[PDB]
Amino acid sequence: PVYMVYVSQDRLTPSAKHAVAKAITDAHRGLTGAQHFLAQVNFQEQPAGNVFLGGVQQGGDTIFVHGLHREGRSADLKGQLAQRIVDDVSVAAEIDRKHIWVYFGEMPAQQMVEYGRFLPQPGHEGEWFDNLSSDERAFMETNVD
Amino acid sequence: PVYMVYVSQDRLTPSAKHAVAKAITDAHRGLTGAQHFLAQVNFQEQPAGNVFLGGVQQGGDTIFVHGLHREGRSADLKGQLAQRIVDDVSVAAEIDRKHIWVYFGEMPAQQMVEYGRFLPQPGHEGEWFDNLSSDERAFMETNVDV
Amino acid sequence: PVYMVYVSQDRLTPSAKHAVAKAITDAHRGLTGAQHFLAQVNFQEQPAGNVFLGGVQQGGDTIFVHGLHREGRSADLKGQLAQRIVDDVSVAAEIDRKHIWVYFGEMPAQQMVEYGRFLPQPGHEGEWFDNLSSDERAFMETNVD
Repeated sequence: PVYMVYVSQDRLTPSAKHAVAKAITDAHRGLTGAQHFLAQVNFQEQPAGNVFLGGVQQGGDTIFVHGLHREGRSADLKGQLAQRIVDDVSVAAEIDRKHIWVYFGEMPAQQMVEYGRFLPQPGHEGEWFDNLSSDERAFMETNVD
Repeated sequence: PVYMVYVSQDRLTPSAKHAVAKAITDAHRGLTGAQHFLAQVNFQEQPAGNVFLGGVQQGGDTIFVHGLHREGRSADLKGQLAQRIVDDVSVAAEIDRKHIWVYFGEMPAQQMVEYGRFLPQPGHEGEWFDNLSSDERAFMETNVDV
Repeated sequence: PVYMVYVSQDRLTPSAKHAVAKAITDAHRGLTGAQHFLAQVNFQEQPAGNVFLGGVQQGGDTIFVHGLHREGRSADLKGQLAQRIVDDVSVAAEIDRKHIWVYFGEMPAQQMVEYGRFLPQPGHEGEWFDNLSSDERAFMETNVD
């Protein structure tokens, strides 16, 4: 998965940012089973007053999570994972839940490419990880906090 | 809905952004009936020159509207709302129509969240609002323009 | 197509950005037959450290390509196109494959407007072009390289 996480400029300190990433990443790991280093969190900072709700300019507290996942998982699982993101971001970022929107879009795994390679289908990530070369495993191996 | 709006830096003043954010929101409200406040308009500004069309760098007039919706609305409707976004953003950003691109994406309501809560289908806008805690109902209230 | 390209700030020199947009656009015109001027490359630049893999802050080397297409193409063509984008962006921007992510999301053309007009079905680019006003025809023909 890639998680586009839109936030106001400077709303998240580096460590705040770190904690929101580890919050999402862990939630995805805990729920899907996918290994950490497949979970990308991409922060998109914009200056305050760029978001608008019902046509009302907003300060700097809004958080929009756009998760892009592989097709394959159930409605129930995705709502658990969306709910856990609303809750664990709320805490990691010290922002009210009322401030957090979370959308999940899905695409066939076979039109999705990470570390230069097409993803496997959900739940069969491990045999996938194993048929990668030495250098590719090493690189992804590093990306586990 | 969340309308992501990709614009070149300084192409829209604060007041330009309002008129755009109000044009999109009014189009969505009027055409869907979904209550005003549910629509977020989110500007992503980049330096001018970060947009290429067929490999040619552009100035700062290009606007891309990515619209992220619940599934359930007909194609004829989605066509209307995209055409009216194109016209109403054009007026409001003082920008020619050829410069405006508009994609709509659809996800199930069950995997979309707003104001920390899980959205309903387009056919449940008013009853959903009524199973909300009064503090949420009053917070969303403040998010309706004028 | 719109291709959203999420790069760390200043990693692509202007010259690189140009090469990276030319290559994606050449890839998409080669494999799908759509005319050049139909392909947008939208570069999104964030400060390095905004990208997290497995919850680990990254340097400025990650490239996430998010392509937005018509529905219409086969899983086979789309993996060709994705794979050609990885290899070509690699060369163009001088970045190992391991750093490149590519997601293809698709939508019905009837909710898809470029240059102020709804796009046709993939492969009907010819007659749709042969129905645009002379000014529109002239305008788009400007954006080909």
